Amino acid sequence: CPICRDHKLHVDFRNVKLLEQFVCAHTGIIFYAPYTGVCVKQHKRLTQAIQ
Amino acid sequence: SFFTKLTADELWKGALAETGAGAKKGRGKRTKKKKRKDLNRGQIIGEGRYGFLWPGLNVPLMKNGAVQTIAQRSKEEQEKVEADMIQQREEWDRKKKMKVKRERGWSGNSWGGISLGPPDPGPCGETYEDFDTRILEVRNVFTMTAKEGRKKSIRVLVAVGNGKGAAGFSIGKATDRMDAFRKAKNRAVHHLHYIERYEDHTIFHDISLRFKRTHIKMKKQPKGYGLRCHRAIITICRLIGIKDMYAKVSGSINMLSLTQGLFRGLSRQETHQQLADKKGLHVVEIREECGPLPIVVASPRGPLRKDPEPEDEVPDVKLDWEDVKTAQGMKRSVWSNLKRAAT
Amino acid sequence: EDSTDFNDKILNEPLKHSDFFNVKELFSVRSLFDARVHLGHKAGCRHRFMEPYIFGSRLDHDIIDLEQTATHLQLALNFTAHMAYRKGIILFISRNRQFSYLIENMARDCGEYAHTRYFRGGMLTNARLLFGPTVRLPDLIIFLHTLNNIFEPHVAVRDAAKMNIPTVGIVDTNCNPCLITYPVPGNDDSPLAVHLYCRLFQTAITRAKEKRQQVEALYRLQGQK
Amino acid sequence: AGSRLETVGSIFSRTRDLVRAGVLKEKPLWFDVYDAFPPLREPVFQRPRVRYGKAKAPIQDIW
Amino acid sequence: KNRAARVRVSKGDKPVTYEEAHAPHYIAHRKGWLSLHTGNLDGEDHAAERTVEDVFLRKFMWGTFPGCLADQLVLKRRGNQLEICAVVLRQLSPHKYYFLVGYSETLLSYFYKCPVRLHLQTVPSKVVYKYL
RNA sequence: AUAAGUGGUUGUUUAUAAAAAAAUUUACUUAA
RNA sequence: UAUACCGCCAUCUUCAGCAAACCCUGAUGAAGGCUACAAAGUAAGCGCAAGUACCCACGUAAAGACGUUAGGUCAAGGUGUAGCCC
Ligand SMILES: C[NH+](C)c1cc(NC(=O)CNC(C)(C)C)c(O)c2c1C[C@H]1C[C@H]3[C@H]([NH+](C)C)C(O)=C(C(N)=O)C(=O)[C@@]3(O)C(O)=C1C2=O
Ligand SMILES: [K+]
Ligand SMILES: [Mg+2]
Ligand SMILES: [Mg+2]
Ligand SMILES: [Mg+2]
Ligand SMILES: [Mg+2]
Ligand SMILES: [Mg+2]
Ligand SMILES: [Mg+2]
Ligand SMILES: [Mg+2]
Ligand SMILES: [Mg+2]
Ligand SMILES: [Mg+2]
Ligand SMILES: [Mg+2]
Repeated sequence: CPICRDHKLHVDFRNVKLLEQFVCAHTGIIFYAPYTGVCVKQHKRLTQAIQ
Repeated sequence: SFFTKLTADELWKGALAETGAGAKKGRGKRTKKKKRKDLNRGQIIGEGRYGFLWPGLNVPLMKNGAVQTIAQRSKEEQEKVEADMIQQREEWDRKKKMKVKRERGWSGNSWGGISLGPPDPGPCGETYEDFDTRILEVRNVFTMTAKEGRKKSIRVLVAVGNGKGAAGFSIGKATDRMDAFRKAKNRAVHHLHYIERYEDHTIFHDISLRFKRTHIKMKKQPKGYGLRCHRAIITICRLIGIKDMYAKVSGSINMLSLTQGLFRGLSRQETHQQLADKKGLHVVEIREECGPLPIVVASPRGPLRKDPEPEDEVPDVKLDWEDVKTAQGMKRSVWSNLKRAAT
Repeated sequence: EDSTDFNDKILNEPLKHSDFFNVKELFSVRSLFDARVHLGHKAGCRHRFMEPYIFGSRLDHDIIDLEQTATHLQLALNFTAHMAYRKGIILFISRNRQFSYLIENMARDCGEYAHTRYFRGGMLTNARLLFGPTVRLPDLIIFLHTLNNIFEPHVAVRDAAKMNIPTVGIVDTNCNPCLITYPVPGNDDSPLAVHLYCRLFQTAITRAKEKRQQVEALYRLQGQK
Repeated sequence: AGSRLETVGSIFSRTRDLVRAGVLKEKPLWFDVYDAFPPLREPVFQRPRVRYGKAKAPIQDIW
Repeated sequence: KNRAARVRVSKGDKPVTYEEAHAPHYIAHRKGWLSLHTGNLDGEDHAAERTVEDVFLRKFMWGTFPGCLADQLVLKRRGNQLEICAVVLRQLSPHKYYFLVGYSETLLSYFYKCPVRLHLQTVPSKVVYKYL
């Protein structure tokens, strides 16, 4: 998946830029995992990070 | 015998068997195809098996300002030269066994969605590097002839577009695919529509059109919605510049009636200013995200009118059952609103 | 800065006047009427797209409304002059064999072009193959007859539209004006009418071509001072 | 480039729109003259239909 | 349909030389003989031995100047002499051409026991008569 | 306006590719 | 193994057609493209034709495309694939 193919991509609540990519810029919604393709593992970690 | 030996051209022509009755009418059905190898490729004039060094041909003529004499590489030295020659051949072959990753379109073996690059540059320096070209359909169509019989042609449908409202499509017919891609690609840029877009991301109103037996119900949506529409429409929308829309295709789904109808519906898309001018009244946008803020999107540049348009209490509009069906939570398709990749 | 001066003094100046070439003086409703421009075909030949322009039927002979012919004729002449002034290639197309000599002469006299002969397929849509890759196509096409010799629209009317070339056209009551940029409803059969159109389009072109010269001489005087 | 769709819009609208889009880099020689002195009716292609039923031609007889 | 020494039409994209572009019914009409000797004249001898020599030399030259020949050899004989007129390309080092001229001439003179000369005529590219 | 019956079986369109080899000392004999 | 082929041919052919590249038509379907007082076709090439051989402008040769018949020929030679090597 996008996150798991680049080790330098750390899904942290501090990495705001990365987090922004995975949220709608118009509706303020976190994309579903099938939308971006991030595995179940990373999407949950991402969800936590977003929150 | 020395005199029975032929040339590489004669040898490969026979060995490859490109011509013959097998090729015709697909009588031969052996997919495995050999390829001509140029066996002169790595060959150096003067280089032989014995390893002699001929001054002026195989080795340089002069050494240290002196003419070299006939010399022969050592046995151990010749082994390296022959061993090295084997390595280069193998690595040369290695390059041609590497499989190239062809970016796939709608499917792995499908031509739809694949890109053909920009249209070829015109005769008088006309350039089309702004435009992209995606294939919409490849079909082997046949006719019967008195002499041969089943004659294959390729009919190809492509769409071109710069992503800024200008787009077109054309059919290409030829016996070879690559000759039909050219014809279809280059003929399309001479048949460009301009598709007006609302805010350069969607359409102005909702479009309900029927081209022959194909129905297209297109819906204007907000931003972020994305292209939730038939895989051929998303392709054409990416070439026009529409980024958020919904369309359902009913009836027949002939790729060519879907395309010719999609472009026709979008061509009759009435703009907000064209509307203001036709009615001579302000066009006020009401957004739920902005409360009752009356956003005027277009005003009649000419004279404004004074008589409030009569508000008919009961609108005599013919509704679509599926729209109302879903509105009332009666449509329960296990396939609608499924999680899909971003388009 | 030569672009600002050249563009303004030559290209933009004439487009700022209602009648820069005074083409309204070239014709009058009395002149049109005396040339039998109001005489149309019979009512059984009528095209339904030519109805707006028909004043009526006088004993089953459509009478073209010369009041609209005048307003249309001025618009067609004005466009022609502006294009002749702008160094545009003007092609005169007809197939009425009675007037092929007249129209070919008139085209030579005003230094323009005529195609009064069998129109070969692709002259316009396939010109870079029929002539050469650097050929320049007409910027304006004047149809003095818009129907071919089987009473159907000349193929060039459609091909001009495909090539984005504006057209001027004399449209009788049996003709199809939907694609003609500047239709001029009037008789295209009577020699008096055809002579008049040739006289008008010749003058408009000639006059416009001189004035293009008589406004670059002023550029020369202005250039010195 | 150009658009040979003689049945979609007019030469003006098509040209105008292609200039806006950036396809046609140069306005054709006739464009400015048309824009200044447009014709009474825009030359848009229409298909001639037959009059069925009670539809009649509005042309009257000159008496 | 006849096949002998005909280059078929193909798709207007095949470069062919004047030599290749002519079928055997043009050999005394629009083109000449690639060899000239007296063996095949009425009353003359040794046509066979001339013919074996000509088949070898063409083969010899084709492999001795690999990839260089731009057309067919012209073989000539005058008395005791033998002339090989090649049209070659301009890709090999002139040093290599001189090596090969000196080599071939010498080797062939000792093989066929006669004075043998070799006249090269370089061209940039293969002269195209027609695109079949 | 005569009459003319029959022919085992079987069969077709899965996707693009490329080379170069090459160039230092441009005129003697001579001597210790 | 001619049903993997080159090479050389039979056959229609005692034929006149095969056509790349374009443009147009059909609502941008498979396809189609003709009128000379002409109405959408322009077409380079290849055949035919022309030229040449024989005693002529005649005749006879020769020529005769693309394809059709997996037509003939692995036994002219060469050769892909498979097999034999006391
Ligand atoms: C069994 N039939 C279907 C057949 C098969 C083959 N060869 C194979 O299938 C060989 N298979 C291997 C490669 C050995 C595995 C075949 O090779 C053939 C044929 C058919 C014949 C028919 C021949 C016939 N006469 C001469 C007996 C004939 O007159 C014609 C005709 N058209 O008139 C032929 O076609 C014929 O001569 C011919 O060529 C055949 C085959 O080629
Ligand atoms: K064999
Ligand atoms: Mg024969
Ligand atoms: Mg029976
Ligand atoms: Mg049967
Ligand atoms: Mg066979
Ligand atoms: Mg054979
Ligand atoms: Mg079989
Ligand atoms: Mg003769
Ligand atoms: Mg014969
Ligand atoms: Mg002949
Ligand atoms: Mg057989």
